Amino acid sequence: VLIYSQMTRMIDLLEEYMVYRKHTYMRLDGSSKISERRDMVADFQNRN
Amino acid sequence: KQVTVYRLICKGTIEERILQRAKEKSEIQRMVIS
Amino acid sequence: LTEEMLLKREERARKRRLQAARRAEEHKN
Amino acid sequence: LKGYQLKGMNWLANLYEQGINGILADEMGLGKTVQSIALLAHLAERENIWGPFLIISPASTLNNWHQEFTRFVPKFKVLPYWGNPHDRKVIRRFWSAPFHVVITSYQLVVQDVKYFQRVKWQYMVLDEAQALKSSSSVRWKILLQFQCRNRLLLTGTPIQNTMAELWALLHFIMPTLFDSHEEFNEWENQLSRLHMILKPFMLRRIKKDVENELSDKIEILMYCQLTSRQKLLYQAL
Ligand SMILES: Nc1ncnc2c1ncn2[C@@H]1O[C@H](COP(=O)(O)OP(=O)(O)O)[C@@H](O)[C@H]1O
Repeated sequence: VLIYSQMTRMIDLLEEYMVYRKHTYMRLDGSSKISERRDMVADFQNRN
Repeated sequence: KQVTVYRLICKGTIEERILQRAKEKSEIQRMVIS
Repeated sequence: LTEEMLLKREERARKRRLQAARRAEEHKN
Repeated sequence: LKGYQLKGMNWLANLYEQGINGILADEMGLGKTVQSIALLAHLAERENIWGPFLIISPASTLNNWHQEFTRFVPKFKVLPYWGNPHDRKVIRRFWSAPFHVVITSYQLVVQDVKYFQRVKWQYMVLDEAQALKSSSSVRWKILLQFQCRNRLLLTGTPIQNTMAELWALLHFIMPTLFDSHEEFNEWENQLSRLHMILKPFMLRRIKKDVENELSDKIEILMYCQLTSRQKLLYQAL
């Protein structure tokens, strides 16, 4: 699944939820560095 | 594969206006091309 | 005479292209 | 390459000989980068090799272009252009033309203008050009000034807002043909005029003609009822 959301304040609340119910997750706000986006996309492909 | 897409929206609050303006735009946005 | 500045500038060229190789490969990840 | 991509190539090649700019407005998921890359992949004419290309794009996309050039066209060589001022300054030495193409972000091209003005770029690929939609924008005002043969826009789901943005995008594509927003107050009375104006430069696909092997999107709207704490606050507002 992809979850899209429209407030950085909310993506923080979603991250607190993803940590509590132990789903595994990965986030890419506009505040992420350009180099992080590369690794993070390449890890969402290539893995179960 | 399949693709499924979900919107989560509240009854009667304000998010309905957003959805209405989105719907209004969506058909205009077709006819000006095809 | 001229060989000193020539071979210096040649060394600067391989120095530049080594930095080009490195800072291009910084784009991998 | 797929059939619609090859028809795209013949169309772009016609526009290239004719000296015409336009929008490659295919629906997302059909290979708009792959089509633009094919302006190099089959390009035996060599003209497109020994002078530099610009790809200008929104920030997250800078990665895929590098992988797509390196996988489809190992014939070419590609320059990054983002990150530290030091790395930018260093890379400016290498393009002080075996630097066949440069990959760039809108937020840098609107600042390093002085450096981009120094060289005669052959073509600009303005990826996801819906970024340029407002003529009030510095981005639009500045990106008009760079000199090249063609300006190529690869934006899917284009236009689709208000007629000020239509004029802005179309006048970015052609500096002639359009003078003001007043023409676009006179341009099925409205629709047919716009269709005929767009037809010589504005390809389309629509997913259902080509994505025949994909499932259709099952789209759910799920209504939710807000909680007691939400009622109290919503009422107080
Ligand atoms: N001919 C092709 N061969 C391989 N992959 C292709 C081809 N055409 C399209 N693709 C794939 O489809 C996607 C195309 O993405 P992109 O170029 O951004 O097109 P679009 O803008 O339509 O989404 C990529 O995953 C790419 O690998």
